[PDB]
Amino acid sequence: QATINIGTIGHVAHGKSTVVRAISGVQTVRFKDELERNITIKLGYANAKIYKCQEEISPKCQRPGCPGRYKLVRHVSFVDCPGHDILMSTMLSGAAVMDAALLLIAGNESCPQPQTSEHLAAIEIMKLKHVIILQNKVDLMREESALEHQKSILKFIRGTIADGAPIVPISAQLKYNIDAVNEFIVKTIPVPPRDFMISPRLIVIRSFDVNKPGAEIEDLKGGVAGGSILNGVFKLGDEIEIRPGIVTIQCKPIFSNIVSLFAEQNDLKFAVPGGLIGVGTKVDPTLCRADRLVGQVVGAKGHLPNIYTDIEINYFLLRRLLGVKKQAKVRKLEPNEVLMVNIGSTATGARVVAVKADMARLQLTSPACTEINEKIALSRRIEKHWRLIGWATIKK
Amino acid sequence: SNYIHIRITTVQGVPEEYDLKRILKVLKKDFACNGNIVKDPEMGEIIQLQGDQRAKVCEFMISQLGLQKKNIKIHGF
Amino acid sequence: VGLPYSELLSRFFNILRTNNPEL
RNA sequence: AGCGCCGUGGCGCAGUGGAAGCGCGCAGGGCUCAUAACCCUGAUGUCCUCGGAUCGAAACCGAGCGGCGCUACCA
Ligand SMILES: Nc1nc2c(ncn2[C@@H]2O[C@H](COP(=O)(O)OP(=O)(O)CP(=O)(O)O)[C@@H](O)[C@H]2O)c(=O)[nH]1
Ligand SMILES: [Mg+2]
Ligand SMILES: [Zn+2]
Repeated sequence: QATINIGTIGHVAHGKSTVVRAISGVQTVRFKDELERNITIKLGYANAKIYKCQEEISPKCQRPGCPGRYKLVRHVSFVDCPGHDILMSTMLSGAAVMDAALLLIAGNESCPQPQTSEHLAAIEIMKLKHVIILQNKVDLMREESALEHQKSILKFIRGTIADGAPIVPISAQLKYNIDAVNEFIVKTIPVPPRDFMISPRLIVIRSFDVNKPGAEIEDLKGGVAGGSILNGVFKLGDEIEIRPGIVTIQCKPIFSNIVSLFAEQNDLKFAVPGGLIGVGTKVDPTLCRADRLVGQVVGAKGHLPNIYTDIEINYFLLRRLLGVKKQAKVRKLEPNEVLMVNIGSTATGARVVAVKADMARLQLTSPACTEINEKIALSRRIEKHWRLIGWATIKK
Repeated sequence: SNYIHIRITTVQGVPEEYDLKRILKVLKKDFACNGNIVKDPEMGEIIQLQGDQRAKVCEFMISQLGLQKKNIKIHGF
Repeated sequence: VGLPYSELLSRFFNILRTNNPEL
């Protein structure tokens, strides 16, 4: 299974899906007949193999020359997140999901790439600081150009929150210097404390509708969803509730029972948290058909998540705007403006009722559940689409 | 898709983003030729103008909506 | 510090030139 | 990955259940002093392949084949 969640960010027309494919080996489907060429909407998934040889892609090693094979060390999941301006809510959902980061920087293009820096700021928002700078293009640069880009990256990233960022050369086609990537992932990035102590919770980020067409309906599978666990282990034979629930505007909880837990190759009864798992339950597949189970907080029975509409939030904004090559100063919030307030994974633009310099009250059209902290991101409507302006946290 | 060709002369393949009768209106005056909108069932919609004026048809298709000029491969014929 | 990265970049160029002298 | 369409004469259709189907085409000839128009004759093939029923089959069906629309990547 998966122990720690890892994600990759990069600018548009930069190359991350094929990079992870050279890292993991699992094809990124990039489906729906329009996402194949411009951008994606749903999240990409992949699984890496970490068997380290201490005298790699396979559990048995033959390439190094010495017949010695590698032993089991780590098996880490990878959540490909699209770095484009159109979609940000799923980016922030995955950003709250991921624990390790891989940033791409393009040489011959403009060295400050607006989406790379924007998603680096997003990384620094949600307590992510173990980031490895990757030069996604290596063959397409000269040696002097590479040195200039190295110095430019160093001078640009000196005083940010992410200070200790090792640099790695990668490509999407060659498939070389890859063991360095795995080595640095194992070294710089430890698994966050995740054991039996904290109560179990779930965050579902995607909806899978499983109804095999053409086959007789007498035997079909239920509703499976992709979820991440920040605390505790899920075991088979438990009653679970999808808390954001169904709309009967008001919403009401969904109750169900676990049928299976796909864990990275198969169906495992137990699963240490820190990896994306396929929870297949008796839920109606139509509830898993469209973008429905995207950013929903899920509870194991025996806990009572609280449904909220009015939320008191401590929020902070940065000095300047992000995601633009013109730029303007950050302006203090005004009442009666719909601003998207993503609680870790949720996608709901709230109305601002109370305005303070460092505090706010916001009302969600769709009520959402709150358990402990559930870190938040804040986006406004300025550049004809959603633009990050700051970060938010629930305080009640 | 959206391929366009001209065959001695009918124009097969026409974007629908502008109304057809104004296309005919500009066509007849800027070519001085008999103009026909022939809608054959489920072929490329037929716009027929007389004479050998494929350069002038290029001028018109530039001046109406055309901004690509790269998927146009007029067969000589 | 980007010192141990230029070494891997040099190794990458060496491998690319060795395996694909055409490119 | 499924079900529904296409199955070529250079082309779109056309019947599909008596065997070479129309127009567009292209070549030649006719018309006229001449041209366009009009009037005739033509060479184009495996209507993708497998079988079944079938005196008779490209067709009627069925068990594979090349591309199109949806499901929507259907752990
Ligand atoms: N030569 C070369 N081409 C690359 C490299 N990385 C990406 N590309 C090019 O990117 C294109 C698609 O790569 P892909 O990773 O799937 O796109 P993407 O990262 O999902 C786009 P976005 O980041 O906005 O989501 C390919 O055509 C490829 O040639 C690279 O490192 N070297
Ligand atoms: Mg993808
Ligand atoms: Zn190639």
